[PDB]
This record gives sequence, C-alpha cells and structure tokens, in this order.
Amino acid sequence: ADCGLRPLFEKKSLEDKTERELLESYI
Amino acid sequence: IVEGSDAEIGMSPWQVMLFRKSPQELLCGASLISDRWVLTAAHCLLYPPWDKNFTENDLLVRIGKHSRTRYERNIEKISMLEKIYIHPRYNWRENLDRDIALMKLKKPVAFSDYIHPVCLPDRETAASLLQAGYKGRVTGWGNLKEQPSVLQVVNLPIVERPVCKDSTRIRITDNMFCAGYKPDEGKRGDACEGDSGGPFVMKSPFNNRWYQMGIVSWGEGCDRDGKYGFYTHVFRLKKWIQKVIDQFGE
DNA sequence: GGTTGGGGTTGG
DNA sequence: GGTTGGTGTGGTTGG
Ligand SMILES: *[PH](O)(O)OCCCOc1cccc2c(OCCCOP(=O)(O)OCCCOc3cccc4c(O)cccc34)cccc12
Ligand SMILES: *[PH](O)(O)OCCCOc1cccc2c(OCCCOP(=O)(O)OCCCOc3cccc4c(O)cccc34)cccc12
Ligand SMILES: *C[C@@](*)(O)[C@H](CCCNC(N)=[NH2+])NC(=O)[C@@H]1CCCN1C(=O)[C@H](N)Cc1ccccc1
Ligand SMILES: *[C@@H]1O[C@H](CO)[C@@H](O[C@@H]2O[C@H](CO)[C@@H](O)[C@H](O)[C@H]2NC(C)=O)[C@H](O)[C@H]1NC(C)=O
Ligand SMILES: [K+]
Ligand SMILES: [K+]
Ligand code: NA
Repeated sequence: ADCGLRPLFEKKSLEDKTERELLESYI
Repeated sequence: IVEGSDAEIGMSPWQVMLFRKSPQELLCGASLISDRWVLTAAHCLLYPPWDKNFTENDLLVRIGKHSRTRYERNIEKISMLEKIYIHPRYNWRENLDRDIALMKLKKPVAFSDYIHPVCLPDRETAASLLQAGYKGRVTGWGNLKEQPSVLQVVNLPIVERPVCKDSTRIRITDNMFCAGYKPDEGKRGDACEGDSGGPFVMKSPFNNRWYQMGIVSWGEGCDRDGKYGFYTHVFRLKKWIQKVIDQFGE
C-alpha cells in the first residue's frame, strides 16, 4: 500500500536527476 | 549496466543483491516487493547448461546497498532465504521463457530511507506504460562492458515487437519485451551480465509511484548496435505472483 | 581495519 | 490442474 514512493524522493517532494527524461517520453 | 551512470542515494531502495556464500560473490540483482518477498530471474538460481543450481542455504540477500563491495555499516540489511519458488514453466533449454522466481525471506525486513518495496503493475498501469518509445529505468552492479564500484542506472525506451524479433534468432514470446536505443538514435545503453534479476521500472505519471514492469533476463553481448536487452514481462506473470504470495503467506 | 575504500547513505 | 500449458502421459520435470 506504501509501495513505489521513495523516502528520499517522492516523500520529500524531490526528484532524481534523470526521472524527467522518463516523464517526457510519455505522450 | 553499460553507458549508465552512478545512482543517487536512495534512488532505487527496492534494489537487492543476491549474494553467494562460498565462495563469496555477487550473483545477480533482485527487487523487494514486500517485507518478506523478493523477485529475481529464475536463471540466477537454476541454469543447467552452465551447471548452475542454487538452493536456499547457498545464498543471502543484501538490501539497502549503494557501494558494491563495502559493507555499509548501519545502512544495509542482510537476510537469509526461507524458500525459493521458481516459475513451474520456466524454460532454460530454449529461450528463457518465464525467467522469474520469488524468494521468501526467513524474517521481515524493516523499511528505512534505503530499503523500500516497488509496486507491481495492474492491467491499467500495464496498458498505459508498456508502450514503444516510453522509457523505463534499469539498475545494477553488473558489468560495465561486454565491474563498477557503485550501483549503475540507465534509462532506455521500450522497443516495438517486430524490431525485437528481427534483431535476434532466439524465439521471442509474449512473456518478454525488449528495450534499448536504435542505431540511428544516437544515445546508447544496456544491461549486461551480472544485472539479471534487477528491475526495469517506470514512474506512473498518474500516482507518481514506481512500478516494476520487467526483470533483466537476457541479451547477445551488451550495447551492440541493432541489438536490444530482453526483460521478463512482469504484468503477464502477475497472476502467478499473487497466487504464490496469497497461498504461502506475506 | 573492521563484515569495509579512500564523513559519508553510518560510530569511532 | 497444480505455484503451471498443452505437442496432455514426457518435456527443460512427478504424478
Ligand atoms: P572513540 O571515541 O573511543 O575513539 C575515537 C578516537 C580515535 O579516532 C581515530 C582513530 C584512528 C584513526 C582516525 C582517523 O584516521 C584518518 C586517517 C587519515 O589520516 P589523516 O590524513 O587524518 O592524518 C592526520 C593526522 C592527525 O593526527 C592526530 C589528530 C588529532 C589527534 C591525534 C592524536 O590524539 C594522536 C595521534 C594523532 C592525532 C581520523 C579520525 C579519527 C581517528
Ligand atoms: P500417482 O502414482 O498417484 O499418479 C498416478 C495415478 C493418478 O493418475 C492420474 C490422475 C488424474 C489424471 C491423470 C492423467 O490425466 C491426463 C490429462 C487428461 O487427459 P484426457 O483429456 O485424455 O482425459 C483422460 C481420459 C481417460 O480418463 C481416464 C483414464 C483412465 C482412468 C480414469 C479413471 O479412473 C477415472 C476417470 C477417467 C479416467 C494422466 C495420467 C494419470 C492421471
Ligand atoms: C543472468 C543475467 O545476468 C544475464 C543478463 C544478460 C543481459 N544482456 C543484455 N545485453 N541486456 N542473462 C544471461 O546471461 C542469460 C542467461 C543465460 C545466457 N544468457 C544470455 O543472455 C545469452 N547471452 C543468450 C541466451 C542464451 C540462452 C537463452 C536465452 C538467451
Ligand atoms: C538442484 O539441486 C537440488 C539440491 O541438490 C536438487 O534437489 C534434490 O534432488 C532430488 C530431485 O529434486 C530430490 O530428492 C530433493 O529435492 C533433493 N535431494 C537432495 C539429494 O538433496 C535438484 O534435483 C536440483 N535441480 C535440478 C533441476 O537438477
Ligand atoms: K570508516
Ligand atoms: K504436466
Ligand atoms: Na543496441
């Protein structure tokens, strides 16, 4: 139920250096 | 991981190292899907053409790690295996069809900043993310070419079926997908030997959670032009995963 | 050096 | 069928 939300990232409202490349690859 | 870069800390907190006891050794990647269950590639455990056959007591898992060989005092947690559940239809003889295994740990792992499970996809998630051109992320401590000191990451686009097919003589099935840049795309990157069992993950733009869509399974060389990495299709095997866990206990 | 390289993702 | 498809009695494996 808590899965896939990272303590250092999503839970802090911080992104990693490369996830934006993933998001942009969608439509 | 070829042509990747060093992971940031707590970027991949579901990453798991399958570690051999004697001689002491890294075998494979794996992923944490709950506090007592780990997912890996079957061929990490059982591959007769190489005379490979590991049992519960031959192995340990190491969770929460970043550095490849240093014991990370106060960060990593090591667990023993209680039971291995290799898919009954795994095919090691032909094409590694259903290259998947579950491992239950002897004790539950306490989550932290550095230890945390990934989500497994449902129908809708699968249908909206597993599409050609969409990029996912592959992680591991495997070979830097055809050995790193910190965990490597690379982002790679899903490739359409006919291109995957035309790229190899190996018989592809619906239990696998392939990923990687095409020759003309310019960017480069691939998984490699030692990375098997590690997750191919995608971040949902709907609920911002990371889902494991794939498991590093096989390839021909590493990062060759016109060749692509192959991945076990996690959603296609989801019914089996839920069946094993529901029956054997979380 | 250590279960371990060169504070740190953690003591001393 | 099964923790598992069907070329369904072995097979990359028991019953
Ligand atoms: P706990 O509180 O019971 O014990 C902790 C106290 C001991 O701390 C250390 C023990 C061993 C090594 C180190 C240490 O090593 C770093 C290696 C790199 O060396 P350097 O480039 O830092 O060399 C600088 C030399 C400075 O020497 C001293 C500085 C201060 C005090 C003393 C001293 O009392 C005796 C001898 C030398 C020095 C780093 C930190 C702590 C410890
Ligand atoms: P261990 O030693 O206990 O195992 C041996 C005894 C149990 O054997 C079997 C039990 C159940 C099924 C089978 C079996 O099934 C094959 C798949 C289905 O094939 P099919 O579509 O042709 O169906 C079978 C048709 C004929 O049915 C029977 C044949 C013989 C006996 C009986 C019977 O006593 C009751 C009902 C039908 C049949 C294959 C082999 C063994 C077993
Ligand atoms: C066990 C894993 O570490 C490893 C992952 C290789 C990833 N390759 C790329 N470029 N993405 N898998 C293997 O080594 C698998 C297991 C056994 C042999 N193997 C292969 O990839 C062969 N190179 C090709 C192959 C042989 C038999 C069946 C399928 C594929
Ligand atoms: C892999 O190794 C295990 C452990 O040796 C084997 O399991 C044994 O062999 C038979 C058939 O499975 C059974 O009697 C027992 O489960 C184990 N017996 C012993 C001697 O421990 C297993 O056979 C091997 N796997 C393969 C596919 O050969
Ligand atoms: K130290
Ligand atoms: K059967
Ligand atoms: Na390639």
